[PDB]
Amino acid sequence: SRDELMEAIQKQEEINFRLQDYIDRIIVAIMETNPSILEVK
Amino acid sequence: VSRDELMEAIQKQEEINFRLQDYIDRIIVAIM
Amino acid sequence: SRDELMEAIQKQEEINFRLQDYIDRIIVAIMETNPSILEVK
Amino acid sequence: VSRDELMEAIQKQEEINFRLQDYIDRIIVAIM
Amino acid sequence: SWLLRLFESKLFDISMAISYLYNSKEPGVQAYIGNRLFCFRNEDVDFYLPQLLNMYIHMDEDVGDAIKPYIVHRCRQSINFSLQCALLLGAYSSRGTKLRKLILSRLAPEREFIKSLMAIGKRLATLPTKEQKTQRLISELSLLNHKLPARVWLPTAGFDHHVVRVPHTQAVVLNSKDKAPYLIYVEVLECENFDTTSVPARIPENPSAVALKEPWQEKVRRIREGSPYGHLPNWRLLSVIVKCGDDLRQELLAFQVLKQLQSIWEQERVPLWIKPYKILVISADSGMIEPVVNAVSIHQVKKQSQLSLLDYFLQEHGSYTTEAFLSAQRNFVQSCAGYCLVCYLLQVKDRHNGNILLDAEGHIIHIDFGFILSSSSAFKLTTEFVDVMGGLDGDMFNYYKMLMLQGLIAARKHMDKVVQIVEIMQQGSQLPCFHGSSTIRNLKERFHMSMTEEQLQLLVEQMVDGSMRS
Amino acid sequence: SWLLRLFESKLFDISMAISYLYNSKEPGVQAYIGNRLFCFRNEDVDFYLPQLLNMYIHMDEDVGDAIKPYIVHRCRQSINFSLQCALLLGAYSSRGTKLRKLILSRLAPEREFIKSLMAIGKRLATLPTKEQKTQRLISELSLLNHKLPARVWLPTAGFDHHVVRVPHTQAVVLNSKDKAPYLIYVEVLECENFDTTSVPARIPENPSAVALKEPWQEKVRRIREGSPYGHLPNWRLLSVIVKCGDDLRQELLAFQVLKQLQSIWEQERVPLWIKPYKILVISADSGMIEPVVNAVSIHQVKKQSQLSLLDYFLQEHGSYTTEAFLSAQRNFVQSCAGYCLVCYLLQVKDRHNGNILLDAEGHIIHIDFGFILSSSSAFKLTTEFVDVMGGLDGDMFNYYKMLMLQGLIAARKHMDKVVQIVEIMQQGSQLPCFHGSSTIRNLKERFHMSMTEEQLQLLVEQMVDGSMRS
Amino acid sequence: SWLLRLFESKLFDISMAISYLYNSKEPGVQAYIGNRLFCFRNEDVDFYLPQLLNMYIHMDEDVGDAIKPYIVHRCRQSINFSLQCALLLGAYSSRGTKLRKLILSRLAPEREFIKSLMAIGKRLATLPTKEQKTQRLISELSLLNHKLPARVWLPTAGFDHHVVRVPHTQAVVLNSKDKAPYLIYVEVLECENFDTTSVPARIPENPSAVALKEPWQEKVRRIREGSPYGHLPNWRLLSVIVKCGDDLRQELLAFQVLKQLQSIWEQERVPLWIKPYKILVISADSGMIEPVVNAVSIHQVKKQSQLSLLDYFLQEHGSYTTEAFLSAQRNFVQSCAGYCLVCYLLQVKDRHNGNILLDAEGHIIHIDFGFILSSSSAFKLTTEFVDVMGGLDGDMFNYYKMLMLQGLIAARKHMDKVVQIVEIMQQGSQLPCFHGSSTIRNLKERFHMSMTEEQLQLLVEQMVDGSMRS
Amino acid sequence: DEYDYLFKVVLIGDSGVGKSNLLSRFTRNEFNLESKSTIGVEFATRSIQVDGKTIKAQIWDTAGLERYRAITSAYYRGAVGALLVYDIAKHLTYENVERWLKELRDHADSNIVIMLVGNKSDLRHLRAVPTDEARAFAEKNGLSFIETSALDSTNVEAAFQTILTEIYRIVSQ
Ligand SMILES: Nc1nc2c(ncn2[C@@H]2O[C@H](COP(=O)(O)OP(=O)(O)OP(O)(O)=S)[C@@H](O)[C@H]2O)c(=O)[nH]1
Ligand SMILES: CC(=O)/N=c1/[nH]c(C)c(-c2ccc(Cl)c(S(=O)(=O)NCCO)c2)s1
Ligand SMILES: CC(=O)/N=c1/[nH]c(C)c(-c2ccc(Cl)c(S(=O)(=O)NCCO)c2)s1
Ligand SMILES: CC(=O)/N=c1/[nH]c(C)c(-c2ccc(Cl)c(S(=O)(=O)NCCO)c2)s1
Repeated sequence: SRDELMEAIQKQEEINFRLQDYIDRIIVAIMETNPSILEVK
Repeated sequence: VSRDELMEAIQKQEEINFRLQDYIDRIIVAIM
Repeated sequence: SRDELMEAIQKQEEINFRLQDYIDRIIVAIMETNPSILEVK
Repeated sequence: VSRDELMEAIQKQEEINFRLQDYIDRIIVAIM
Repeated sequence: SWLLRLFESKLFDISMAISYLYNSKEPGVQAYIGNRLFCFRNEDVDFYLPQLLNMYIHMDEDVGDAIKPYIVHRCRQSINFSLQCALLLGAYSSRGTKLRKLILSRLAPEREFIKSLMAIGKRLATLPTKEQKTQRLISELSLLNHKLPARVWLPTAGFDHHVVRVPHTQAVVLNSKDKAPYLIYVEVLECENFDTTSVPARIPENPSAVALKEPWQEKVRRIREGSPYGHLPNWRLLSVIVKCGDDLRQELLAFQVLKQLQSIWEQERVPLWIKPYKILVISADSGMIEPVVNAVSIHQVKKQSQLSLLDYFLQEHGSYTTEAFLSAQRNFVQSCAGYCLVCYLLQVKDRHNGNILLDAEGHIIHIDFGFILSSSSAFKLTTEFVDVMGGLDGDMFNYYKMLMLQGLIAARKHMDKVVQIVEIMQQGSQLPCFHGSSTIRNLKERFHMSMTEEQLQLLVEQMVDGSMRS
Repeated sequence: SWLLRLFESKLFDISMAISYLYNSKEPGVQAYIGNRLFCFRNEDVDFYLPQLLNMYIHMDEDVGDAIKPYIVHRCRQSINFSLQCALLLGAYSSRGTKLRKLILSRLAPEREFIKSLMAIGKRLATLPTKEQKTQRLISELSLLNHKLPARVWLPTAGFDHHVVRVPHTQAVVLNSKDKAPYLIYVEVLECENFDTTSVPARIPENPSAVALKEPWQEKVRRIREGSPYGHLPNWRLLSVIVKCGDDLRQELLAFQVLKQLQSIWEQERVPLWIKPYKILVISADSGMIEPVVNAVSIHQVKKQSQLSLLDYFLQEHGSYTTEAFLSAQRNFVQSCAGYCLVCYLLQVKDRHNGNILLDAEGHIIHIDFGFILSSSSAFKLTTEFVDVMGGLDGDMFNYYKMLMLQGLIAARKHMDKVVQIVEIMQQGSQLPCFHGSSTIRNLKERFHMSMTEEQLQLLVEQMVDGSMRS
Repeated sequence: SWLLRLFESKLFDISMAISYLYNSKEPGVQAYIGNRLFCFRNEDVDFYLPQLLNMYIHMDEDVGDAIKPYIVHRCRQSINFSLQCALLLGAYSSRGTKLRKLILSRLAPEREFIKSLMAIGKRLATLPTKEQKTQRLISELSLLNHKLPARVWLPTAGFDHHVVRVPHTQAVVLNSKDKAPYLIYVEVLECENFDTTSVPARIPENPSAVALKEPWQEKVRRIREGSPYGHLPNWRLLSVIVKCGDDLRQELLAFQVLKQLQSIWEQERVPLWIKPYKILVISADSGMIEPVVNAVSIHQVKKQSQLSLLDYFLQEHGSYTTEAFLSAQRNFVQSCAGYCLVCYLLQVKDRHNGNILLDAEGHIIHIDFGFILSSSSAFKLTTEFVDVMGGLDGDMFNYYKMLMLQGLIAARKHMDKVVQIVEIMQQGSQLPCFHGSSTIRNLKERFHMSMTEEQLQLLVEQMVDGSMRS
Repeated sequence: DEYDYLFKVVLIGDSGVGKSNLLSRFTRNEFNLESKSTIGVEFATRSIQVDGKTIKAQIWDTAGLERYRAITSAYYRGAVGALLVYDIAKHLTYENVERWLKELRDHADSNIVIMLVGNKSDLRHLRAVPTDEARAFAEKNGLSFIETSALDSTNVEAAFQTILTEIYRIVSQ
């Protein structure tokens, strides 16, 4: 049913956007305490 | 495009399908 | 799985588009033989 | 829009999600 | 024809028009409403200009194209209207650009007047103290009188007018911050219609210069008496805060919500009290605010008085057996209940006594609407506030709760009008208050549309008891 | 850098370029290939112009914008190129419009020359017989010489040239139909480069007029000898069918496919024979075809001769012990195998002797490519054809099957190049041949990529035996 | 009836069956093929058991239910078959569970035999050195002879048989790692059919015990001569590596691919050489491998010899003018070309001399297929290898490139069969080799289906030159 | 071992101009057509010598996408240099360089070294910004200027080496 499909899709992107924000909030804390961690070797 | 616009595109396509099925059933009943 | 969901949706619209064409092919035959049938009363 | 454009929209959204999950797992492993 | 029946009925108001414009995907409806906009009163439509313009920018071309001709029509009959369109179009895009340039295709006096005001504010960043800033401001403002009077006005004014003079000595800067806002007073001559009149003639000028803490009407007297133009019956005094580096779009959104709730509470008959203060968005970076006069922050009221809030009430109005006091108490209680409801419904955060003003009659007024809705402390009822209300067993305190319930009951009945305002603004918005995916869903839940009154009573109690814990 | 390695290798050809342009969603790739188009030979890219332009029209702006600058570059250095672009852009849209007008921003002589040719054909609709039509055509064509020579040419020509003269008495109309096509012969003077030369000078003119069935070289003689310009070494004769009311886009697609299969069969070393005939699309309604000369329909070969096909072979080439015959038989067999494969692969329908031509050397040529692919009888091998091959136990017939297998084996190895052509054209196409949802899927299955040779042998047998049942 | 025509033709093989089973969404097709499985030879279907079972587990119930009855049918006529089913079903799920239990509903001797072998390996973790481990292994293995002979077998064996005896003194542990694998030799008596025969009788037993580096046939002699059962013609010797804590599913997938490429190269006539080594998956954690005998790692060949690779060739086969050497060189060249292709196509990583074996005849064999496909160094051609080939200007080296091209040309013609194997395994797989979204797409690109031979020649050169840079 | 200096440098510009590949080119000599959106910030490092001193550069690849522009500005803090990049073949990207410099006179040291970079010089035929117009604008706004191709590697080392050198003699006294 399309209403259920749409709801599944809306829910998946809500989660993704939340998760990106959760991550950026974690990353900013590292950036302001120990950025050495973030080195690309 | 946004998911709201995608959902709206799909809802519109279904509305047409359901209309078209009814249009057809109304033709078929007359033939019957 | 999203690939399976996408495949399910593509299959459902293929059927709908086929069915619409099946119907238009029936309708055209009526239109060219006995259009009186199609009167709006 | 055409089915080719719909498929292309969905494939692009998935590619981004999978990339983002990997980007995140690569950050998490470092923290670990 | 049942829908068209509705649209041709008296029911049809600007709100309903906008709702269907926003929700219907039928192009014939969109076009039909685009046409019927012309049929409404200008004043009523004016209030929703940001919505219309937001929709134009961020929605289907169909939707834009239905709205445009009306806007063009308004723009042709009022340059004030044109200005706000141009300002808003620019501010709400960072589609829009092509039309802005077409409206701006004259207005140079006003645009340059505003650019200069903006420019002034940006310079003050290099002066680290309030006093130094104020001195540069005062000097630099005096130079603008050199260009007055002209084809220039303050869009934040209740009426049509021409600006004649700036009493620069009276202007003041508000804080020591990097992009500090500054308050000014402006002299104007009222019109019946701006577009077809005057630009009055310069009067070259010649105590009124000294600035001190005094009431608004005593300050009008002093400035008027010193002014070349002060003798005229045509003459009036305005005021604006100029924010050169602060975004005001959240602030504008809040204004509309406050104004709607105000009308809702007037229409139902709940005597809650709040004060929407006018906003003018100038860019995504900059704008102006019409301040409330005869009002100062709770925090500084306690630092200059050295008193407790109640003791200040008693000093400034009289003993609690006097009229002046009982009336002020009532205004306190009615303004508190109002603002509580607003804080809860909008999830207003960053609440402290720097953000709450007290006026001459005892109304409070909340002000800094950064941090609302989805944006990442809440409204508080300190015992100092409860004391001014006469305490927990007070009649007036019981009545405070009574008002809260009544105003909530009222809100629920007109929920759509409120939600509409926010929901349309969210469209192509990148603003912190819409950071969530569930901003509108959370907002609707907060009306508790399923509840019976008894349930709401309990919610009010929970809310109040929550406001006291800290 | 592994992908960029590929793109910088010799492997990189126009095909691969187009493939990745079509498939990659990476804008950096699209742009990189957009830049590398400049690096290719004009001739090679020319062949794919319809694909590029189709993509431009119906695909992402990104994709269009990567292609454009190259096209602009080509358009600037050849007005022929410009013309085809303009014609195709218009034909493949009923985005495109803005660029067409920019290319057309001169070409008036050619555009009006073509408009007149088109206009002529449309008038013939009122004349119900072939003969009446031909008479009006002949008269009306003579009037066009009054405008020659000019800055005008036939895009269907192998070379650069100027058109000088139309031998109107030689032109003929092909059927009695409502929007009948008509064939004309045209005189030209060859160039080394068109863009920078001449427009040669008029020569006012003065048996050569009489028209009858004769070979091509005998007809060149007659027209040349009668012509003012015929003496020159610079002089050449061309021919085109003008279709005023028929869509040619399917026909164009078929051409490309034929041309590709031809190259595939040359590159592998299978001596199958086919004849792609040039197509010029002028509108969605109209276009031109370069006809094969010294060739006439099987059906009319049997109505004017009154003979059996073989008997005609024997009359026109000699006894089956002569060289001329054995060579013609071979051309028959090689052209049959070729066209069978094409008919099967493209699912060519509406196959009858009105649609199959026979040339002077014994090759057959199929022609009416309406009804292909998904569009809603098939290729047939009548015993009259099998007779010309020497019968079921003939060596040459066994060899026919041998060729079919070999040519299929070859096709499978280059499948991508074929599919690419069709798949890109399908994009924003409303053409009957793409009516299905599974046009491309069905096409791929028909290559039978899983099969071993022994399996293909069996498929060929089934195919042949199928072709004989009726 | 055109599809059903195909399915009823000789064309129809297990591959095609599985393809359509996997791709058609038509339930009538699925069922028709489910029925036609019965019609195939057991041997041919056996090879694809993992695919079928994977599909059963991870696909539509429709698909599972079409496959099941055939599987049940096989399971009833062979307990070996039942076993592999039970093992695979369990391994490919961490739907499956209900059927596994139904097949296991007898097999206890085998399951306990395997559980004990597994249990042994896990205990060795506490012994930090190879030598200590081997000593405990040898002792603990001796105890298992106390339960032989029984209804037990090694699924990795080419034939039906009963296990009779374990020459424990000959078993050895391979490394000092935490979950070390260990190699054992096993004695068996061949059957014509297992399901209906024997369990032969115990022979209680009584130099053959000493273990040293010697060829396989010299080791068969020693063990046979010491063995109670060694006199019988019925007697044969097997070997397996037991991996108690390592996943083998990637390893199983690789096996199938190798086996397919091998058949492809046999079918076309390219004498490349590779060695698929049998895999038995027991859990997602554990399994067994049939090792190649008379073969040792390149790395240790250089550490025990102290020689250069070539010098070792010359010592062990003779001077390069001898037969033995020229034959070994050829096997080297043919096994290298093979394995290069495999490494490229599968993107095999972690390539070093610990992962490359050298056999007694000069073939190399690559082994550790962790790190393949999408999983996150490549195949290398060191100058030491090039030396054994006789150098860059050598005939045999030119021929190495010739073979690479030929084997690639061959692969391209049978691409579907290879891709099918991988594509179906990817289904509900969480394996590191499928970490990407574009595993299959990348795989297809690596066949370069668009290329002409000349293009492939260049790709081979690039590949080779890439292999030498490091 | 030991450096004499540690210079913090940021890469900024519109999304898609090639920042991540300039960086991948410069730090490990690698490039790719397929591209992975830069999420927030990425970190990479390399050492050079100028005027006899070993200078370690710390490069912060910021991401042109606006989604992340609240948290990129956190990194503008105390960066000594900024490579402001645009795509030679996309005119719009040159147009937005004005908003990208205001972005530094709000969230970064007002005395920072800036080099303007026109990237994708390999795309000769699609050029939408002439070398002359850009270099004119460059010094009208007191910026150093160069054109690069991360793809073919033209000027990539040079670009860095210029701005690091330029920086190394602003710092003194
Ligand atoms: N031709 C060419 N292409 C380039 C060059 N630099 C980058 N590209 C291409 O541009 C595309 C985008 O580059 P990318 O590395 O994402 O830049 P970016 O600025 O980091 O983009 P983002 O991280 O803010 S999403 C890629 O396909 C890349 O291959 C160059 O110098 N020449
Ligand atoms: C005396 C006095 O404070 N008059 C005012 N009236 C109003 C509406 C004032 C106001 C309202 C909102 C805001 Cl946002 C500001 S403000 O200048 O920008 N203060 C920032 C943090 O306080 C000032 S200030
Ligand atoms: C003598 C002669 O027939 N020369 C021709 N050469 C070619 C390529 C011819 C041709 C090819 C295709 C088509 Cl589509 C046509 S046509 O004029 O349009 N015939 C329509 C049905 O036959 C004519 S006709
Ligand atoms: C003497 C000898 O090495 N015989 C072997 N034959 C085979 C196929 C061997 C093999 C093949 C694959 C693997 Cl994966 C192993 S292994 O025991 O598990 N080695 C792990 C890293 O080497 C061993 S080992």
